[PDB]
Amino acid sequence: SIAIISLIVEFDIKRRQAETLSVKLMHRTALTLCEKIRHLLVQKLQDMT
RNA sequence: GAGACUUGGGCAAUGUGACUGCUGAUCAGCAGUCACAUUGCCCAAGU
Repeated sequence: SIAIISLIVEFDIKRRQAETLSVKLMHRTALTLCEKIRHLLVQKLQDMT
């Protein structure tokens, strides 16, 4: 969970500094899937929590 | 001697007025110097 949180900011900064529209979109998809992975992880953590 | 009057040498201040000089800080413009950040490229290694 902590590593995926770090990946959130890494993808955020790479998307912010990216220029090509294709690269922008690819970074956005990577960040979205990073959020989904985080959500599955934390939802599994919290139902047990 | 008593004195009045004037220029002096001044001693004082109560005013009041104006002049001159300097320091410091702030801002703006310009010039230059320190470090730091970002996107790259390439190389050196070790397993």
